[PDB]
Amino acid sequence: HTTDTKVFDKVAASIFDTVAKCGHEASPSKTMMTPYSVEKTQTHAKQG
Amino acid sequence: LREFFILCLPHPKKINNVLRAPYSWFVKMWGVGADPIVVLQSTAGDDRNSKDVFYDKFRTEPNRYKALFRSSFYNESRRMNEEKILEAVKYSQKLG
Amino acid sequence: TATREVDFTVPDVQKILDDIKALAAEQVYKIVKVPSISFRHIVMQSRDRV
Amino acid sequence: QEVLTDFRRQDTIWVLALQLPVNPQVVWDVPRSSIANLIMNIATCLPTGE
Amino acid sequence: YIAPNPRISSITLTQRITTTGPFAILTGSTPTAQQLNDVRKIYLALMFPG
Repeated sequence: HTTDTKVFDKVAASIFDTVAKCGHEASPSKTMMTPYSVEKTQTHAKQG
Repeated sequence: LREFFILCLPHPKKINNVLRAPYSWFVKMWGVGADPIVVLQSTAGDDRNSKDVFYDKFRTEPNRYKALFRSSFYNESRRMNEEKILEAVKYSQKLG
Repeated sequence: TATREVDFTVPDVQKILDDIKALAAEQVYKIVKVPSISFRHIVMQSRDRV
Repeated sequence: QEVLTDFRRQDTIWVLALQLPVNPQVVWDVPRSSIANLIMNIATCLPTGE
Repeated sequence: YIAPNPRISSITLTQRITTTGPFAILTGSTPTAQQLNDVRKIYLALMFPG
């Protein structure tokens, strides 16, 4: 919804702290949150 | 290829395994963030998991997220992916 | 030939509703303890008049 | 209505910045604005179904 | 020369459902190097009537 960098990192840190509270470990260098790029089970797609 | 074959030479099965994650991430963040963005238009059902997609022409739109990428997330992700290369190439400097 | 021209024929409506929502968070007033000073006095080296 | 519910509701000054019974004549007075009250009616209330 | 606004012949409603113009073929067309000199023969005739 909101395009603001100061409030997006509050969202992204809350994701990685929730997955760390769930016992598991996520990696920031592999987890992607990006609009125009979708990958799903070794199937890559970019900009349609 | 020639710069990558030299790098993955002195230990192929460990260096190629660790270079895989920065290579796949680099393509998957290539086009996003540029100010004019060209897409391929398509429309389907109102579900996001609709498979009945038909396609249209190309068009170039302005990017609504052109300022979001100067955040603390995307600057840390590209800096960590550089270190995974830099830990890998410095391992090959010592071996060969 | 269908790339050189920048599209502006579809206005984004998801952006235009997501800025009205941020416009509701504007705060016009201001809760303050004392009011601002509205009369100040200058001393013209006199013990009787300012 | 949880904000009007806590036990400090007896001594609380409520400051409201926008009245809710919106007089809808000020929306339909915009000149030749009938399309803009249809793209806005779609993007605010239309459900997504299968 | 100024082409008209591209939103005159097409209104988009919900996601990609668009109103189509009747002359959508003649609008989306490019003048060649010969038919552009004939446009400068029409506007030369309008600014000098008789």
